[PDB]
Amino acid sequence: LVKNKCVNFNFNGLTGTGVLTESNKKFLPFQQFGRDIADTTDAVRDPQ
Amino acid sequence: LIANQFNSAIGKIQDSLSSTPSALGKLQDVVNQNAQALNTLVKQLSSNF
Repeated sequence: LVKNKCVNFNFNGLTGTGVLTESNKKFLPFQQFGRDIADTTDAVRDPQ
Repeated sequence: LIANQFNSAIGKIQDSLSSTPSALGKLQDVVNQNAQALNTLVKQLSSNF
């Protein structure tokens, strides 16, 4: 896993490009990833 | 008297602007229209078409 660097990420098939930064937002155990207004993924929980 | 009326008028403008949320109605409507257009444009990315 790579953080703070522009990388090509494939987190369980999202297949997106962006820079990954650690986030203080808290995800409940059942729910995996977040979304924004555009319904494009704004935060992902690591699978590993 | 005219100076006092002008000063009190400016003060009443200040108070009315502070008290009334819709005092800047035209500007807020412009900003809201632009924001609604941008939000709709963004949301269309979520539509399947």
